[PDB]
Amino acid sequence: LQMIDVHQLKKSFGSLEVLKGINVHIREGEVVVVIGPSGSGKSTFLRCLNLLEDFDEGEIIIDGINLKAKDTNLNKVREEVGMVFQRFNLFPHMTVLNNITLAPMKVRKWPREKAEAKAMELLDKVGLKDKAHAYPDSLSGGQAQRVAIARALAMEPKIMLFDEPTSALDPEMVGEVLSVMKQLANEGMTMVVVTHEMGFAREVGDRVLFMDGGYIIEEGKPEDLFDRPQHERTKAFLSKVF
Amino acid sequence: LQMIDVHQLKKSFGSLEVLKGINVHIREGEVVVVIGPSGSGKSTFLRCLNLLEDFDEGEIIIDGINLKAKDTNLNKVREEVGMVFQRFNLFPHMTVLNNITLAPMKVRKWPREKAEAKAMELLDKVGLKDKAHAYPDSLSGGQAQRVAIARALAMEPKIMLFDEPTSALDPEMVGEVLSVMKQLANEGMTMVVVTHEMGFAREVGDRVLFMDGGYIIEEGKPEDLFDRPQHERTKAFLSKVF
Ligand SMILES: Nc1ncnc2c1ncn2[C@@H]1O[C@H](COP(=O)(O)OP(=O)(O)NP(=O)(O)O)[C@@H](O)[C@H]1O
Ligand SMILES: Nc1ncnc2c1ncn2[C@@H]1O[C@H](COP(=O)(O)OP(=O)(O)NP(=O)(O)O)[C@@H](O)[C@H]1O
Ligand SMILES: [Mg+2]
Ligand SMILES: [Mg+2]
Repeated sequence: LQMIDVHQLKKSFGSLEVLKGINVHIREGEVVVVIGPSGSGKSTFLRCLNLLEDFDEGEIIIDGINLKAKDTNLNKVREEVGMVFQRFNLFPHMTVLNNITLAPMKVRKWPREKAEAKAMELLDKVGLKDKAHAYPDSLSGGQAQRVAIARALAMEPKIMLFDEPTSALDPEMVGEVLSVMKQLANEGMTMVVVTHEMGFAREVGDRVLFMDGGYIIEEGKPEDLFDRPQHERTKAFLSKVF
Repeated sequence: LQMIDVHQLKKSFGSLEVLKGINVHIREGEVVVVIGPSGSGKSTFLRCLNLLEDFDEGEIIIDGINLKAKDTNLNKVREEVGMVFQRFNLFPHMTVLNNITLAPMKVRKWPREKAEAKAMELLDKVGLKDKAHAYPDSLSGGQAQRVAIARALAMEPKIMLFDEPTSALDPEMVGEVLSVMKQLANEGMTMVVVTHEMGFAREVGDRVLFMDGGYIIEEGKPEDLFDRPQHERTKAFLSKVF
């Protein structure tokens, strides 16, 4: 019933315990925003959610399937969780269209015509249908990140992870990437977004999770955490950024 | 006697002819710079060399292998031709190190220990040994492009293709990238470089090809084509990049 469930998740990289046991339970259709200083383990957490990194202690069950359960097919899981990174979301050697159908064809064995019918719909939905036969290098940062999203949505995931999707964009390119995301939030997509775009969080986020030094130090509805933070660390952090 | 041999090379997309027949003969250890306005067919040309695109008429023989030859094995030409793009040169879900070892292991079938060796070297060779375990999102454009080179070098290519490797970099970061390319040239690497960074060409380019609308309008040593261009078009292009 809970789309994403994490119990005392712990993760260490050598002599450094990056995650020190965190608890996260995200309901289906819930949009969760994660914030916090560099090195607080935000990326590591996301990488564990879509089986890109392995964890030490605690357990992660997404959509009711324990990632450590002996039977569970780790690929069905990966297939249902999509991810958009800060950069490097596309293959520069193929067209926008081909970037999008690559996985649906290889992983889902969809015939080309089917994959493309689906790819063009998505592309048309982020306003870049006319970029189908272009290469990534010809796209602005704003168009590329939209293509990146369309590409992840092509696998029709149940979950969508975003690791600083607009962070590396020129300020004017931010808006277009954020509106596509809010629409995703509007259609009930379960979402976890690592971002420091306040506006997006206030208007679309259900909860904000403040991470600092391996722990989720505070959480709450966006309004409450931003305007009336209860923990001294949240305050210090907030005052230093945005 | 010939690393790259291209004859009457013609490429068309639908009813539009992008490469109207070009002839290029590059010898091992040579460095050719390609310049020209948007749509000249520069990228299409590089892609034809790296088996990333197929072609209509004419012929192409890499390191003595005719790509249209029924016999000859293409995918061994692929391993021999490296290529750095303007952007998206890295996998975001992987560590730098892993970005570099991936292909060697997967393609050449190298053992992990071996691959990771070749990787750490190329890394230190580009000034990024301390970042072998970091993720791409943490690299600056310049660092990212350098890792990109290491990643293509790991495969031990006989040829290196560059498509505007510094075009999307802030001015401060172009320098560090051109440098790695300069070294590669001095080490006798057959190179084809699409770049509007005129200095680099004059500094290590044996020849410069000015491309305009499907044809190679003019060419010659850097100093010549740049200081005294014979064609009105070359003269006109250079003026806008003055
Ligand atoms: N192989 C590794 N993978 C991920 N993290 C690592 C690794 N090795 C060391 N670390 C450390 O793990 C800690 C947390 O990393 P991370 O999850 O990327 O923090 P972060 O919040 O995403 N940083 P930023 O992305 O700058 O906010 C950092 O100190 C990393 O240096
Ligand atoms: N499917 C396709 N793949 C690649 N190119 C295509 C395709 N369809 C049409 N084209 C056209 O191929 C022509 C040449 O492109 P290209 O080789 O990238 O020129 P260019 O010099 O690299 N452009 P720029 O990189 O802006 O200088 C362009 O007009 C493209 O629109
Ligand atoms: Mg991060
Ligand atoms: Mg190009």
